[PDB]
Amino acid sequence: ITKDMLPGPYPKTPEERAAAAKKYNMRVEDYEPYPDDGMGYGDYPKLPDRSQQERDPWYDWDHPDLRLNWGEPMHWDLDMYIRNRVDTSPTPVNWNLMCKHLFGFVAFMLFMFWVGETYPTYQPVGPKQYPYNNLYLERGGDPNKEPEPVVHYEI
Amino acid sequence: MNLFSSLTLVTLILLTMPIAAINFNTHKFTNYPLYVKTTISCAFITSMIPTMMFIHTGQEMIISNWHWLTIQTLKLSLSFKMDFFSMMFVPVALFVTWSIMEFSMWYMHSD
Amino acid sequence: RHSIFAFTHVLIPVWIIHYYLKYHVTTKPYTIVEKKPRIFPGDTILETGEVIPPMKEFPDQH
Amino acid sequence: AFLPSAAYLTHQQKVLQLYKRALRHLESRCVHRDKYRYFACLLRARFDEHKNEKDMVKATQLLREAEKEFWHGQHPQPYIFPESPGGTSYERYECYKVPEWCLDDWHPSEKAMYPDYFAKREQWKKLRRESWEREVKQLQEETPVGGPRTEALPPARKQGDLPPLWWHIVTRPRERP
Amino acid sequence: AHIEPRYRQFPQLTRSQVIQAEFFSATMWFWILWRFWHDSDAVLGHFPYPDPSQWTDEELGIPPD
Amino acid sequence: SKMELPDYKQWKIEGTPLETVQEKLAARGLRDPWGRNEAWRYMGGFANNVSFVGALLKGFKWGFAAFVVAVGAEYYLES
Amino acid sequence: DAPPLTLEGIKDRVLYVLKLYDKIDPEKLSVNSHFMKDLGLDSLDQVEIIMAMEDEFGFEIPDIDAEKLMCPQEIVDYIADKKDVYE
Amino acid sequence: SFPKYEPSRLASLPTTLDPAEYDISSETRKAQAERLAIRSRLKREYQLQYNDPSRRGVVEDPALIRWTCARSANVYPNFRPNTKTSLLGALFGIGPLIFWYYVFKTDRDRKEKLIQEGKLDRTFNISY
Amino acid sequence: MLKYIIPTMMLMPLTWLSKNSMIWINTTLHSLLISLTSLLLLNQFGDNSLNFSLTFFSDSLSTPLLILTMWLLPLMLMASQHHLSKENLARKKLFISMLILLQLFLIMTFTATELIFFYIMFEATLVPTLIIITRWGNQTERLNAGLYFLFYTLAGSLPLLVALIYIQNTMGSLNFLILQYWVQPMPNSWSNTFMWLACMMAFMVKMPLYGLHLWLPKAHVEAPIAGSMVLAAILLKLGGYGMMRITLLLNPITDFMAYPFIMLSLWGMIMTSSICLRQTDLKSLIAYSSVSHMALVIVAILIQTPWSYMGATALMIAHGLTSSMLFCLANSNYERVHSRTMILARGLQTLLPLMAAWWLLASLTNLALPPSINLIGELFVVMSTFSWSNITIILMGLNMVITALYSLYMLITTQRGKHTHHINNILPSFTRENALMSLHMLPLLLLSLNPKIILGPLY
Amino acid sequence: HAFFKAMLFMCSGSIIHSLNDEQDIRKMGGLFKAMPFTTTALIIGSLALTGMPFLTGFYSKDLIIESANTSYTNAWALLMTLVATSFTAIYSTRIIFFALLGQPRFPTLININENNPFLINSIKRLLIGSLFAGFIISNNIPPMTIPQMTMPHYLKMTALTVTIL
Amino acid sequence: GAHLARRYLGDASVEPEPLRMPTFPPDYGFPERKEREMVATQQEMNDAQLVLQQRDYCAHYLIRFLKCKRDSFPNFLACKHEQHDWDYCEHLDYVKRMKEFERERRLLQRKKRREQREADMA
Amino acid sequence: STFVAYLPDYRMQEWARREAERLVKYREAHGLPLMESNCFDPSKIQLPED
Amino acid sequence: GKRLFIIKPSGFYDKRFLKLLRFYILLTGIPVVIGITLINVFIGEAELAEIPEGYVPEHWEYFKHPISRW
Amino acid sequence: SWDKDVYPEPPRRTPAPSPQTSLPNPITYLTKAFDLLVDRPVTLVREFIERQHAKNKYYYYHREFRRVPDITECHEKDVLCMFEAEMQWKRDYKVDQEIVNIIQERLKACQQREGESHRQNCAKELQQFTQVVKAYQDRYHDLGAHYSARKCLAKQKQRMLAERKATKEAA
Ligand SMILES: *C(=O)CCCCCCCCCCCCC
Repeated sequence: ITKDMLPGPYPKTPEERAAAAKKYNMRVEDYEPYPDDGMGYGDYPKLPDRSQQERDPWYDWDHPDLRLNWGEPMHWDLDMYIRNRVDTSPTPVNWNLMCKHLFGFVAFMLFMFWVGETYPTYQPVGPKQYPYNNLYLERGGDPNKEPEPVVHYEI
Repeated sequence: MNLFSSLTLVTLILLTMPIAAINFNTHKFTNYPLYVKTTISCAFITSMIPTMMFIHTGQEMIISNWHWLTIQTLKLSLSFKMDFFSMMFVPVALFVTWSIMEFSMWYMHSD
Repeated sequence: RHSIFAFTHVLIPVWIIHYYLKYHVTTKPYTIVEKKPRIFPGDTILETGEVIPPMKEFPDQH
Repeated sequence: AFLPSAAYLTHQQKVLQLYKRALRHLESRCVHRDKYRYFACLLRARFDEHKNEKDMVKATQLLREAEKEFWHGQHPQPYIFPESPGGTSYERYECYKVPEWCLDDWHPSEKAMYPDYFAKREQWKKLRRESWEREVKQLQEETPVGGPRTEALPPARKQGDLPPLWWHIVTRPRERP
Repeated sequence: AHIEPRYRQFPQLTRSQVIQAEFFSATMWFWILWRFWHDSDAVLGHFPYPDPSQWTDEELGIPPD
Repeated sequence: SKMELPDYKQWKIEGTPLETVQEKLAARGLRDPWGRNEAWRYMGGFANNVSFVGALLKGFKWGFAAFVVAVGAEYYLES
Repeated sequence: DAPPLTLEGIKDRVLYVLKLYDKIDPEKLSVNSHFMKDLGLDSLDQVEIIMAMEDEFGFEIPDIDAEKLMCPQEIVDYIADKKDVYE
Repeated sequence: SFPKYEPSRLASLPTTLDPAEYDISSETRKAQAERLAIRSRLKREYQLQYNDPSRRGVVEDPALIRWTCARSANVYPNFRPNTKTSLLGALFGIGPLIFWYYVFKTDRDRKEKLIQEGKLDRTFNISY
Repeated sequence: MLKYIIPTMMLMPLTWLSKNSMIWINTTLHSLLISLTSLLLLNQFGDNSLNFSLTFFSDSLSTPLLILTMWLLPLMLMASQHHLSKENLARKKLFISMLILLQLFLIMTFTATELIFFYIMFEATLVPTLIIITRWGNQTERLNAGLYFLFYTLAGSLPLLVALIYIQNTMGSLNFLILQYWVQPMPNSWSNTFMWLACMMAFMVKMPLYGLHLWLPKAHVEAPIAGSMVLAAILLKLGGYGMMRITLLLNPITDFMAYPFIMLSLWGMIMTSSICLRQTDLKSLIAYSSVSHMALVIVAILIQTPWSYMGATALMIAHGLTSSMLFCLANSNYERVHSRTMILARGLQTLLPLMAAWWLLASLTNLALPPSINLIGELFVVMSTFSWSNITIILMGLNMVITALYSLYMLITTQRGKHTHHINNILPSFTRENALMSLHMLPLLLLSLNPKIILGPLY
Repeated sequence: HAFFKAMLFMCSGSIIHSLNDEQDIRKMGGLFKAMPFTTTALIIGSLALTGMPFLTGFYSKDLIIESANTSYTNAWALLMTLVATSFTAIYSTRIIFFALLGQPRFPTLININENNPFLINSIKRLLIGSLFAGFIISNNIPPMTIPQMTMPHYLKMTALTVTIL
Repeated sequence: GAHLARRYLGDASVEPEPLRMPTFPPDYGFPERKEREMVATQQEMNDAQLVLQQRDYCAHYLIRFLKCKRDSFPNFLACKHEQHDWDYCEHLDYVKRMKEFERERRLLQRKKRREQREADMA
Repeated sequence: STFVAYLPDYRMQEWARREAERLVKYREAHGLPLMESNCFDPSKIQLPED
Repeated sequence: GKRLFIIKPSGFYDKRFLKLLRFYILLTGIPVVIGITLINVFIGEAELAEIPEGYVPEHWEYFKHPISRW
Repeated sequence: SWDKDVYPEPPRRTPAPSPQTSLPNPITYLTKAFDLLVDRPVTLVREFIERQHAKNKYYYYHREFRRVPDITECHEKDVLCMFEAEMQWKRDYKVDQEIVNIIQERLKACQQREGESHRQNCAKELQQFTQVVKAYQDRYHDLGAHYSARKCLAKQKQRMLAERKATKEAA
């Protein structure tokens, strides 16, 4: 390893950008560094923010699991975009359409559950008639005190 | 009491002993899945018998057979609760797992 | 040597667990708690010998 | 787009790729064989409608609109072969593809139970270590200024010479270990 | 031996699987038909549900008004 | 090891719905280039598959006969 | 289970699938026949034939490799190197 | 007609719908040739360092070491304190702390006030 | 405690008089013998501390830490005897001398009867760790890590010295038994505010508290394996033991004082755990896991409930053993592949099955799998903090996700997947490494049966 | 539920191994007579899944339907419960129609074989279990609660009508 | 299930609320009504270990069926007649509950008719 | 493992259970309540007068 | 037939480590458990008795198991 | 064995098994085979072990502690006797925790033994449990992790002061 093969500060003029592109082994036009917002990205280039699933698996890669060649300058957030993590593959349906469909579906079902909780269903029969003052003694009531007796009659 | 607790505990011990048998192994086993399938079936019988006696009588119990921790005012012990749910769930799971023994013995023979 | 698998795996743990339960587990209090058996009207108890009286005369409906 | 030998996909390659993907998606959407055969014949007739074209720009946005229509009419769950990526059995036995160089780390007690195979492996290792020098000599001269332009490798030229960089392709692990 | 492979034709099937499948299908149909002839209650109807509005007024305790 | 393929003359376009698809294409003016490859699927033991009601009623005849025999036996063994 | 395959069986099956094609004839079909030069077909016929073998052998051949399978012996070669024949 | 694909941050545009892929200009051709030559040179270097019989060890990947040093040790020498970094540090560094402190102080004050007036059900709470 | 100090002072010439090929075997044998004799401290009581003399005593809190320390030292000698095989004989003997001196310093610090002796011994523990870090470290910038560690410790501990001398001049003594019997309440005054800060900030530095934890992700990485183990498994627990001793003296101000500091952990252990979701260096991931566990310890000690104390000491012992095992695993993989990059070495299960089994066991013990000690400690801490307040269960429960979300992740990338092609120097497992990892793991699984000896002083 | 779900998954695995690990149901068909025992097992498992009377599922699933209408319950929950029952019937006969019935779609190398004693004995044991264990458990458990008996005719045939529809 | 239509979509002032029912005194138009009788003594019904939900008016048939289940082991289908008897008693209890529901509905309808008479008379 | 498995009745904790086995046996004989709500004797406490 | 050599990593070292670990564990585990069961069977446990008047036992007499007393 | 008063158990009432069917129950034969195969050899082994025990008998005793004046009869900052008072208070704390454990075991055993009649047949156990946990909360709760006899004395004084203002505000 050596010092001038390592990342440095943010290049400004064309020749420093050309030296950085030579170090990062891309073209001088494909080397687009992060904007100088004082965050610490340095001279690391901005890859087009694509997951490794988007790369063609039928290509013979040096690393088949990551779909990355040897010495290929990887993304700044490569560990976010591995095949076991967040992907960016295209979907058959639009993303906003997906989100509004799912939100409308769950909101409609929750509103239906609310209006069903407000409006219950039952069988048109009376209550369960229990003996012994609606089972006072078996429910844990104190036998020393005599509560108000309910009496269930014939019908 | 004597038959029920002993039979349930030896069902558990019969099911847990092949782990120690394979962890204390030096040579290559001769049909280890066959041995574990026989163990599963024998445990199924040994657990089906107290299920039958519970169906006959209606006997449930709780065994706290190992005083493990006495931490502050709480007491934690190795306790097994044999009630209706465990009684009528354990043999069904053991029979399904016996069928799983046989199907996995056929299926993964190339592995 | 045809029935080793039913003896070296079953009977010896049965003896061990039965001994450990009979003279080391049930000796200590409240380790094993048994539910009291169901008693019906008209049953006979071995421990006391007092037979339960039968229930009331049934007001039959059918 | 991204190819090992060519730097770009031509119009013919794009048309053939669209045709193959359209046939795969149509076979997915048309599960029964006879419906699939009928609509495959219809799709072949539709493709042969615009086969003889003389304007490149007309073919260009005809292919653009055809790809847009194929994107609209795709199967949300296309059929994928088990060995193809995305399949149920993709790269499964790759977990069992142990590389050959680990055989160089075996104990002599467990190397004595396969004598002939390890003798043949020693012969292959000697062949590799005597072919490496002439293969890198062949690759040095054949490479032009600025390195190779394509990823294609030159074959064996002289008699008795092995192709350059052949070990990690010839001795790759089997599909079914 | 085992079942030899065949090219674009029906595979060779022995007697055992055929008689096993036929016996199990016959057992299933016999069981469902016997249980339908014996019980016939949990599927078709168990108890007569009385009509709620047809109850007579004199036994339900509403005065004539 | 080596498996011997059968003759290719037996795979004919007829006996299928593939010839109906082919004549509808000819009515529109096309031709079917893969009749013989798919003709194996409809010829042989796989021809005339049962419907779903036939699948549900598998083993109904012998089951009904055994049911009649068993109910007669239990009807005559009560006396 | 999973019987092995031999290279003679591979070319027998490939010639069997080729010989049922209606845009081909079973007379001048050989194992060293170029599809457009010595046989006279189309590129659409080529990709459709490649798809036919992809359906036949149950695995997907990528387009980059599919453009070069140009003779029946080359198709047999690709199947041979994919499926690890003569073990 | 058709529903046009609207790309988002988590749903990229398909490669075959890209207009830039359908450009046949010469500059795109030389760009593709140059990146192909760069990739071929890197691949040749890798399989030259990879198929060596004498080498038995780790082939050094400069890109991996470059990425690790950019992620780990090169974030502070290229930091400038400006209004954006100050605002993002004030929003994320101390905001959750003061919010959590306020909600927990309110909850504990409510619980202590309920306990000291003897209304909270603490009859069987003897483990603490 | 003069039955253990003199054996170490006799171990010192034992490594200064052996031959150039017999230092390791003799030191390992005699340190294992001392570890065997270390079990005599377990003669404890549920109500009294085992006092030997005016200067040394040991209750049920310092005893597991002592046993862990002089059990860890032979493991240290095993773990650090391969990468120093190329060193000079004098430097090898100096390394063993620093390790023996560090063990003597730790066993003298953990049994200090009076608090000033504990403080001076606690600062005296700096010297061999700093020497090891700045001498036998591998990377270039180890001097920065050593300076950061030394200065964080000293800037924390000098106000602790001022507060301790002020307390001794005020009341009259610094014995822990006397202070247990001569304790006085501290009112809610600003003088007592700064007294609490001076008595706490040293231990919050060495735990480390979130915000002041920046000395850990450096000094745990560039240090060698023995220095990493003594930083991860002992010194944080030294700070915790000091905080446990000190917090008796600072009631009832802490009940309205520890509101920020607790919550400075109660959020921090979230996001630091999230850092383990996005770490390219395995040793930094282990260090941040240690940061999260020590933040849980901080919350448990600072709420000062009994169940919190039991959970704190149990999680201390379990996390020390687990972090030492994980650091040994990282050192072995780094020795095999010559790089600390986690994404480089992949698919190690297909080449190293036993090492994959050890990786699985270490990762399972890291995510608090019951009935291990870590689950017992963390569960007791969660019960105690739920007794403190309700909503804090969320602040623990989400951590229950994220810990798993990195630990099994650390299990996946290093073990599961297609193996790397150009890496072909993966030797089979050394017997030394397997012996060291079994000696790390089997005591934990054996103490899972009988945890009642490591549940604190008030069990 | 355990018996016939294990049966369905286990017969599915038998079919998957018999057809060179081709898991999609769009490359299937013609297995009604090539796999007689497996087709019988799959048909019995699907019937137990649907709620075919006097099978195992009828001794539990249909019964909960009899408790899902005559109770003080939520209306929408019962509504989507019945719609879910209809959907279960729909996808069970969909799997039957695609995998068992129809015409073959697998590649031309036929390797259909199930004559192995382990698989046959295991699926036979699960078949006997799914035939009789539901009856045994439903007639052997002690009566824990009060079953609903007096309830009208249109509510009685609800599960069967939903399944048939 | 037309009672839901008569209660919800119509008017709610004539159909009973099952949460609070009956709202009328039992002694309405019922001279010398009888009380339904227990058969099982509370001690005999207690030591039989019956679940509190099952401890309704028809526990005697439950006790008889449980005894028959105990003695007729292993023939679990030997004495299903007692099970049918218990089910019939439960059916009669449900019939009485439904009769109470219809009586409450008719009394509410009569109260509505009385207030209609008051509105159209006074 | 042999040593830790056989500590001599650790922390007197088991002994405490045995002491409990005596104490309730006392307090279930003389009719005293199970456990007093005051740890010390209230007759030896002088509250601060206010 | 057609037997193919399954390429695998060297399994001698881990098996030797596990074998010698089991051997060195058992070589002391067997005698200590034999001594423990002979103490339990032959020497036996203690018996609870009330303290006689005029006797002050040693501390190790306040414990039950002979190993604990030792 | 255990003392019957400290762990009470109501006497069991096992019904006589009255057969009504002609099918013999296999559980009786299973119990007979178990007693013929398992009970006799285990009983013989236990008898042999009991003989070996009775050959060599030795005694162990239960430790006792006399009474010391407690923390309320100690001078402040006087260590040599207030240490003994704190020691005795900690011993009483441990014994009292064991008493609470005994009551909890009694309650759980009552619930499991009575089964489905636990709402009616275990009123006494739940009442005693409620009483003992109320007294335990009034004695030891909210002491902290650094509890001592001084803290408990202060809590008792605070409780008695609250009781005094309660009877003063009610009179
Ligand atoms: C009035 O309808 C009373 C019956 C119970 C409430 C309605 C239940 C509706 C769903 C079940 C029946 C479905 C019939 C197709």
